[PDB]
Formats: sequence, C-alpha cells, structure tokens
Amino acid sequence: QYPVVDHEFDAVVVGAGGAGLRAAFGLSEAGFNTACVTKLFPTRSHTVAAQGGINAALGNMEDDNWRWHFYDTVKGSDWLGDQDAIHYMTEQAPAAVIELENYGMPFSRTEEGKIYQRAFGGQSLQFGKGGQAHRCCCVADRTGHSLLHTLYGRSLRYDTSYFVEYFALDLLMENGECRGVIALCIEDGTIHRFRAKNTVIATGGYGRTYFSCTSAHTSTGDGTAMVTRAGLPCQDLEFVQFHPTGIYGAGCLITEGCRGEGGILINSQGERFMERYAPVAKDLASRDVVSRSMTIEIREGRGCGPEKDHVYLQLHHLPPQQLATRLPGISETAMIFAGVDVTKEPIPVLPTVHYNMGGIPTNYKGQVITHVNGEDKVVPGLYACGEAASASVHGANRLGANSLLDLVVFGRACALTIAETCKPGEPVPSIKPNAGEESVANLDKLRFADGTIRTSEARLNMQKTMQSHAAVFRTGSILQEGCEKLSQIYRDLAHLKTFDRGIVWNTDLVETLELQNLMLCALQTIYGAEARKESRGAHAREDYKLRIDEFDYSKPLQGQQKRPFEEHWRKHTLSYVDVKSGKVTLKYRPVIDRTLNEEDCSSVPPAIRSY
Amino acid sequence: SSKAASLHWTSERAVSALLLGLLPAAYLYPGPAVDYSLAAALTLHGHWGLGQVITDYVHGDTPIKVANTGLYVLSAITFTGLCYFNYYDVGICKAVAMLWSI
Amino acid sequence: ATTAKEEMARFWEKNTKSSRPLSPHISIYKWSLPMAMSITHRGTGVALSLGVSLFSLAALLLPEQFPHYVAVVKSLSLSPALIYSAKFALVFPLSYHTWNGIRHLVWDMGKGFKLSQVEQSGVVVLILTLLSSAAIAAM
Amino acid sequence: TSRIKKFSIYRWDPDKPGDKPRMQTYEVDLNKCGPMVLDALIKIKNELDSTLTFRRSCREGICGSCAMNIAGGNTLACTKKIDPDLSKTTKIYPLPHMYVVKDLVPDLSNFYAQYKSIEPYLKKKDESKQGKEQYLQSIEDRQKLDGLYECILCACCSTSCPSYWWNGDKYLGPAVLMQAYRWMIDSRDDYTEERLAQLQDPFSLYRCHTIMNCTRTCPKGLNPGKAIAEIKKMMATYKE
Ligand SMILES: *Cc1cc2c(cc1C)nc1c(=O)[nH]c(=O)nc-1n2C[C@H](O)[C@H](O)[C@H](O)COP(=O)(O)OP(=O)(O)OC[C@H]1O[C@@H](n2cnc3c(N)ncnc32)[C@H](O)[C@@H]1O
Ligand SMILES: CCCCCCCCCCCO[C@@H]1O[C@H](CO)[C@@H](O[C@H]2O[C@H](CO)[C@@H](O)[C@H](O)[C@H]2O)[C@H](O)[C@H]1O
Ligand SMILES: O=C([O-])CC(=O)C(=O)O
Ligand code: SF4
Ligand code: F3S
Ligand code: FES
Ligand SMILES: [K+]
Ligand SMILES: [K+]
Repeated sequence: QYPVVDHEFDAVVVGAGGAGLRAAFGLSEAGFNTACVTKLFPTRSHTVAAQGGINAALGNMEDDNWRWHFYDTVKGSDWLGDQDAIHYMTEQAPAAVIELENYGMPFSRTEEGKIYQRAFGGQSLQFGKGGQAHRCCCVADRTGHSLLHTLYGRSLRYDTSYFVEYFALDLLMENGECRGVIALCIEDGTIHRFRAKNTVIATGGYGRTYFSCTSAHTSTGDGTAMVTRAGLPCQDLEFVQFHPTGIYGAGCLITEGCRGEGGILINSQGERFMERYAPVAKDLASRDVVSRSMTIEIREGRGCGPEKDHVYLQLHHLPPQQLATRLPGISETAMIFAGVDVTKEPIPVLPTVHYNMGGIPTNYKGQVITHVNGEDKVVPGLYACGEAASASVHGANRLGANSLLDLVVFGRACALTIAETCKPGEPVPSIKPNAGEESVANLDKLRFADGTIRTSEARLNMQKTMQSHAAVFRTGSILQEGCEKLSQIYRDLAHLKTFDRGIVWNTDLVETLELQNLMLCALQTIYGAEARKESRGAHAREDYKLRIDEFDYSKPLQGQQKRPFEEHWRKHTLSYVDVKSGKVTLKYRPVIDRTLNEEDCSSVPPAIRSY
Repeated sequence: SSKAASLHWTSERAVSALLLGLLPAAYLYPGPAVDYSLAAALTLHGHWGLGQVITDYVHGDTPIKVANTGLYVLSAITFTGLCYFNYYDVGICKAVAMLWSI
Repeated sequence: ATTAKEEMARFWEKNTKSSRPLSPHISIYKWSLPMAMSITHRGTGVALSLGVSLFSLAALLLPEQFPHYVAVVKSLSLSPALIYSAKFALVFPLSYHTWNGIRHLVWDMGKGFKLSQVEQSGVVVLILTLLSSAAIAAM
Repeated sequence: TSRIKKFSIYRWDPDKPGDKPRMQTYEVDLNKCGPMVLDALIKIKNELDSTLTFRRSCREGICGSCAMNIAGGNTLACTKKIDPDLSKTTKIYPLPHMYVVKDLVPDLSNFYAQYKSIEPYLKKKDESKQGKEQYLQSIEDRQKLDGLYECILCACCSTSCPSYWWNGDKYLGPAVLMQAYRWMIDSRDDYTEERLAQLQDPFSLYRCHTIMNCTRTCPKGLNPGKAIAEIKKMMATYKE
C-alpha cells in the first residue's frame, strides 16, 4: 500500500539546523557520499531564530582564555557537565567561530575590524575571579539567522544529497548497530529507507511538550523519540531550561543580549531585584537562577501587568543608537508582539521553556552511547549533535551563547570522528528486506485513526500538564500527579482521531506523529524529574532544596565518607520507555570529571555555585 | 560583447534622455535638424521599448522570432515614413503646430 | 548533489506534467498606485508607438498631404470645447509618459526608492501630467 | 459576546482525483484566538478542519515558512494582524503564480535553485588561509550589509513581482537578486566582477522594470527594488 524507495549512502544526517548542516557537509568535504534528511527546508530550522550569539574566547574585547570559558561552562552545568566534552567544546570555540566568519557570516565589528563580542549571562574572566567576560560573538541580535544562512550557503558547494521535507520515522537497528533511517517523503507520500554506515541525529529539541515555549512549532523531539523507540536511553531529559525573558503572551524570545548590553529586570515597585538575588552578576546571573528569581517575585505579589503575572525588561535608559545597532530584532519583535517601543517603555517578559539540556547521550566525539553494567558503550554507526544530543556540555544548566557553539563544534566532531574511523565507499550494511515495516504500520494507523480524541486535543492536554506540573519549581506530589496524568494521556492515544486521509502533505498525519514523539520525550522528562530528589541547575525541587553530590563540597573533604553511587545525585539520568505501554525505566551513569589533558586544563571539582 | 546586456540597458536610458531633450528643441528650434532627430530617436526608443514588451510577454522560440521580425518591419517602415514626411511634407514640428492651430 | 540548472529543469519537468494548479495572481492581487502607474507607463508607451507608426503609414499611403487634412478639419467648424478635448486627449499620454519617464530615469540613478518616496513621486507625476496637459491643450 | 470573523481560504487536495481548486469559508471567534492570521489558521486546523494544510514553524516572522497572500498582499501569516472589521471576509491564497502542492503550500524549489545559482557564500581568490584568522572588515563596510543580510527567503517579494510571474523561469526575481548584491558588496568577497558577469543576459536581472511591488510587500521592510537598481548601476560601470 506504500511504495518503499531504497537508498545507500556512506552517511545519513537527520536534521538541517546548525548542527546537521555542519555535520553533513563536513562529511561530504571529507569525501563521504552523504544524505541530509530534513522535515523543513534547512533555513526554516529553529536555529534561524537564535539571537544573542555564540561564545568563543577570541579576545577581541579584552584578553581572554578558553580555559576561563571552560570554567564558566562547567560551573554553569552545576557539575552535571562532562568536563572532557566541555574542554573540547571551549577549546575548539575560537577556531569554530573563525571558520564561520571565513564562510561569510556577517559578524558585527569592532573598531579594529574584528568580531564584536558582548557580555552574556554567567561568563567571567580569571576562572570566576576577574569580572564580566565579553566573549559572545554576534550578528546584532540575529546571530542564528546569519549562522544558518551562512551554513546553508556554504553547504551548497558540496555534493551532499538533500532530502527536504522528509520526515524521519525510526532508526534501522540490527544487533545494536544503526544501519540507517526510514522516512516519509511529505511531498509525494512515499516511504524511503536510507541505508548508511553512519547515521547522525541532529533533530533539535522538544520545547513543544509545554504550553508556552520559545521553540518553533517544529521542535517536537523527533530524533529523541526515534532513539527511545530503538530501545536506547536518553539522558538528563528532566533538565529543561527556562529562558528568563520570553515576551508575555506570544512567548517569543527576547535575547539575553538585552541584559548583556545594559538592560535590567524590574518588578512592580521599580526594583532591579537581581541585585538582591545575585548581588554580583545581577541580571547576568545564570538562567536557572534568573528564571527562579523572576518566578519568586511574581508568586510573591510583585508581578507586573494588570494580572500581576510577569515582570519588566527595561531597555529605554540605553542610548537609542545602541538599541538600533545591537538589538534591532527584538526592537521590531517587541513592537509587533507587544506594541512596545523599547526606547520608551519596558518589555513584558516571563520565564519561558526554551532549550533542552538533555537528549541522546554521546561521548565527546559525537558517538551515541548506551550504558550496560556500569560501562559506557558506543552505539556503532550512530551519532548525535546539537540540541538533540547530551554530550553533555550543558549538564544541568546551559550558558547563553553555548548552544550555537555546540552545534558547529559537535556537528563537525561527528564528521571528524567518522572520517578517522571509516573510509568512504566501505560496504553499506544490509538490512532485512522488511526492515522498518512497523514504522509504516504505525503511520498508516494514525492516517486512518477514527477514535474520540483528536490530535490537537491530546497535544493541548500534554502541554498544559507539563506546564502545570514540571515548571520552574517542582515538588514530589505535583510531579507524581503530572506523571499519572501524562501516562493517562499516553494510553488515551489509542483513542486518537485524524481526519485527513490523504498522504501528500498530510500535516494532520505528520502532526500526530510529532505528538507521539513529544509524548515519549515528555514521559521521560517528568518521570525523571519526579525521581531526581535533589536541586541542581534548572531542576529545583522545593521538597529537596539541596544539591546532593558524592561529598558535601561546602565543607572540607578531609575525613568525609564518600557517598555511594546509589545514595547521591551527581550522576546522569538514563531513561527508557516501553513504547507499547508507555512505562518509563530509569538508570544512572557517572558524570565525567576528567578533561582531555589535565596539564592543559584542570578538572574543576564541584563547589558551591553562586552568582 | 560579453557586456551586451548592460550596454543595451545604458543605450536605452541615453536615447530616452535624448528624446527628452528633443521636446524643448522642437518647441524652441523647430526645423529639419530636430525633425530628423525626432524621426531617429522616436523610432529607436519605440523599437527598443516594444522589444522589452515582446521579451516580457511572448514565449517560445518561434513566436519570439516572429514577434521580433514583425517589430523590425514595423520600425523600419516607421522610420522610413517619418523621413518621408520630413522630406516631402511639412515635417514633424510644422505638422504639430498646424494641428494645434485647429 | 544536483546543480542549480538540473534543479530548475526538474522543477519544470515535474510540474508541467503534473495535475497541480497555478495559484492565482493578477485576478487576486491587491493594486496600489505605483503598480497602476507602472503599467500605465507601459500602455502609454505602446499607444504612443502605435500612434507614431500609424502616422508614418499615413504619410506613405494617403493620397493627400498634411495641410489638406488640416484644412478639411477646420472646415467642420468644430466647437472649441470639442477641439480642446481632442487636444487634451492627444497630449495626455505623451505627458503622462514623459513625466513618468523622468521618474524612471531618476530611479535608474538609484534615487527615490524609499516606498514613501515612490508614492510622492507618483502623485507628483500625476499633477504635472494634468497641469501640462491642460496648459498645452489651451494653446 | 463573540466576534465572528470570516476567512475564505483556498483549498486543493492532490489526493482527490479530479479535485478543482475552491474557496472554503471558516468562521473564527476573535475573542478566543491570538491576534495574527497564523493564529487563526492554526485554530481552524486544530478545531474545525484538520485537513487544512499550510507551512509554518517559528511563528515570529524569522523563519519565512508561512508566506502567503492575505487580503491581496503577500505577507507572513504569523506577523500579519487579523483584520477586526467583522463585515469583511479575509481571503487567503497561496503565494501567487506558483504550482500548488496542496492548499496553501506552494512549490518553492525553482526559487531555491535560483538562489543556489548565484553562489550565496563567501568566495576568496586565495582560500588556502580558510579558517586560520578572522577576516578584517570595518564597521563601515559591515554597515553596507544592513538591509540586505536580513532577508529570510520567504519569497513574498518575488511572488509579488509581475515580471517573475511571466518569466520566473529565467528572471531571478527580487529575493535572489538582492542576495546576489549582498555578496557583490561584501568587502570580504573577491568575486564581484564574476557575480556581475553572471547577469549579462536579457532575463536574469533585466526583466526588472522597477514596478516596486517587491519592496511594498516585504515582511522585513527590506528594499529589493533599490538593491536591483544598484546592481544595474554596477553592471553599467564595471570593467574587466
Ligand atoms: C528557540 C531559540 C533557541 C535559541 C535562541 C533563540 C531561540 C528563539 N538563541 C540562541 C543563541 O542566541 N545562542 C545560542 O547558543 N543558542 C540559542 N538558542 C538555542 C539554539 O538556537 C538551539 O538549541 C539550536 O539552534 C538547535 O539547533 P539544532 O541544529 O540542534 O536543531 P534545530 O535548529 O532546532 O533544527 C532541527 C533540524 O532537525 C530537523 N528535523 C527535526 N525532526 C525531523 C524529522 N522527523 N525528520 C527529519 N528532520 C527532522 C529539522 O528539519 C531541523 O532542520
Ligand atoms: C493615468 C492614470 C494611471 C494611474 C491612476 C489609475 C487609478 C489608480 C488606482 C490604484 C490605487 O489603489 C490604491 O493605491 C493606494 C496607494 O498606493 C493604496 O494604499 C496603500 O498605501 C496606504 C498609505 O501608505 C496604506 O494605508 C494602504 O494600506 C496601502 O494599500 C491602496 O491600497 C490602493 O487600493
Ligand atoms: O539560548 C541562548 O544561548 C541565547 C538566547 O536564547 C538569547 O539570545 O538570549
Ligand atoms: S526581500 Fe523580503 S520579501 Fe523578499 S524573500 Fe527576503 S524577506 Fe522575503
Ligand atoms: S516588483 Fe519586480 S519589476 Fe523590479 S522593482 Fe520589484 S523586482
Ligand atoms: S512561521 Fe516563521 S515566518 Fe511565519
Ligand atoms: K541537549
Ligand atoms: K566585494
């Protein structure tokens, strides 16, 4: 009933955001016959909406050191970051940004002609001792727009084979190795199997598990769901980042660059309250701390607007020429989506779901790992990078301007690792003649679903549940009710209802597939949350307010009994789902503390984390 | 030339500007010089102009060739008749004045 | 792995043999004054050329010369308001086309491309066309 | 208690043999809907007719996905306010003079292939230093890119231009030409003369007759008409 088209490549890259594009043409540049499968035309990917910039220790504004950036990130991750990946990411950052400028990325410029860099949240000089860093490289407040358009422009020079508006359905697994992906061609309704020696998953995040997010409608955790359906673990999915300043109402992002250029958060009584919550960093503290502070002001009665449900981001004290040069994008967006003239009046903002710290666990080389009897084991032929991956360079809380960096550093890493491990033209592995049939069986079932709960109605129930139960602050009983409700919704997917019985551009069907995907991500996110009985980074349990490491690092370690692995929480969550039932199983794996080179870059031991 | 398209674009603007200068010339110095310049400028500007309309709206190798061939005939006959009028009759400037004395 | 030329070829190959419709354009698109004035510039240009070409044919083919036809027209003692209306009708397209032609030549120098200026210059063109036509037809 | 707004939306199903394009009217309560047309489209799809098909992603006017013809003009549904005059029905059409894949989804791959054809990426004569050091560019030369690099490739402009309607096979259209100019005046780029040489034919550039529908329609407030006129000036003044 469905005609299947078979393809053979050296490498298939799923996703064409910043990470997938960089991975894909890096592979072609390395001589690999490479397919890139994307459900969007590449420049529509959520990366296009990125704003404030990309970190790299170029030293264009003051003397810098990539090791300071390493330190910032490790402290930002709240010691759930793998420090070997962070070493790799922050040491590669200057070269990676320079690679982008040399591609033609139209960076804003200094008087010396070099890439202009701005301050951003949680970044410092001298390993936390030397004051505010200025290492966020940017194209005004449109950095992601230019990054993606530059990467897409660059990709056109190579023989990469693009499969645009193809929806990836599942991985093709055999004996623990990935053999490729199966996908739906949205333009003509045909099923396509992409056989390849190496598959790279760069499918972005899943902010749309919630009711309010900065994410595109297309951030539905598709590659994450595919890993889950492959019987593989996802990692740290409970760590969801609330960006401090999504615009009130529409939820659009207002860059942290506003605060990096001088903007301040004020409440209903005019107080710049971050001076009280984070006396040093103020409005440039880490996002988990700012988002938590904003939330406390609102629920403690100092919220702004007629409903007392948001706070103000004030920019008008800043010279209007600086606003026009540094923040044009949010200047137009604030007028469109809030009728606000930023040179006269503040922007209404509240913490908004923005970014997924968790994802597909990889090593620092991009290789997806599983974890069996206390040992990380690379999943052969499978890679992940970008927001869909958990490398984990962000651990429990990402620094602003570190994601776009992650994208191009680890996208390239995936290409480099395949190139140092495989040769082009090596025999593409066979797949059984009916590989992927179950993906088609599922798609067909949705296409003709005639139950009692339409897709929009289940999706809204998921989003409201996540919003009310897995928010900035959490507690056990509310998380448990969120778990119960979400498992109920998952069972109710049996009563799903579609109407479009076509196959060509059936977005009714495609969005029901996305709902299946979101649901698998949401189920792991909230059950992970309920079981993590500690507070770390963006995961704040008001019933477990302390960070629980293997030592109490607030006191001298001299004479301390190390806590057993099972009795502390400085460990990654690993989550599995029995897709048939929706049952979530959890396991844990240690955080990597070693760097790539101890003499070049010290491992940073866990410490009290304050801004 | 390898720059045939931009040179043609430039020639069009130049002839448009030339024709524009001939209108004061016809009012202020009517005579054989202006009469024949108008004959030349009016034919060339209209020919290039009608050529742009053909390029926009006629498609297919044969209909394109047919339209352009008929345009050459139309332009060649138009220039011939305007020179004819200028030589054997009162000429463009005088004819306009005579028309306007009605 | 496909060049731009191959992509364009496949587009036309795919779509012309498809059952896909062409979305509407001229029947549904909203008009503006610059758009109306742009095509009137083309329509007056073409009409002026056809008028010049018909005049040129008449010089080659008619058995009488121009002073005879002027004398004939005067012999009909047409009304002054009807003479004025024919003069105005004759000079209006030349007038429109000339002024808007000047506007085009300013654009070719790179000036007046702000949309608000495109509107200003169009309205300026219309009032000059009107004034010059009324003034010329009164001569 | 409610404000019923009427939308009349173009429909065509390729999976119905012999289906003919038609308009379908939906009624939306503006009191229970966001302010933008995409908000109404999404509300209709979720609540009244999940077969209604359109492209969208960012809903803040940066990805360019949702370009369509709303009330006779090409715009982004996600930044185009809903007209609250309840006595007017808003008509919604696909981008004009495009092949319709389904409902409001047009085939943009010719548009993309034209963009690919101008090589929209930095080119230096000596690229052996690719990736060692940042290229220097003054604040003044970087300012020349403002108004150009912001394009989101939504194709609103090109599908509003009548010259692209009649000759979109060979005329690059305003979106692609303005990107060609974006690379011509990038001071880091060494291929200005070659980029101009590509447009030495009757169609690629010179089907533009300064209609200026493109600049009027651009959801980003850009001026592709002006950029085209600067190209034309460069075409006439460059040597070899
Ligand atoms: C939401 C957001 C995030 C953001 C930001 C502003 C906004 C509004 N600003 C940032 C910034 O200034 N600096 C920074 O470091 N980060 C910023 N972020 C976060 C960052 O933009 C994102 O995390 C990042 O861009 C994610 O990029 P990535 O390449 O990982 O993924 P994507 O751009 O979201 O694209 C996903 C691609 O995958 C394809 N896909 C998805 N599902 C499928 C299926 N089923 N089949 C095929 N392909 C699929 C999509 O097509 C897309 O191309
Ligand atoms: C020889 C005579 C040839 C030209 C005259 C022919 C008559 C012209 C008819 C076309 C005028 O059509 C009308 O143009 C105006 C001005 O551009 C448009 O108005 C436009 O600008 C105004 C003001 O900036 C905006 O408020 C409005 O939303 C916009 O559409 C209007 O929407 C259109 O309906
Ligand atoms: O998420 C980031 O890294 C940065 C971001 O959204 C912003 O521009 O504020
Ligand atoms: S110039 Fe404007 S209308 Fe044209 S594609 Fe770019 S953003 Fe869209
Ligand atoms: S509408 Fe078209 S004719 Fe030129 S000025 Fe714009 S590209
Ligand atoms: S959805 Fe991105 S431009 Fe409208
Ligand atoms: K992640
Ligand atoms: K240049």
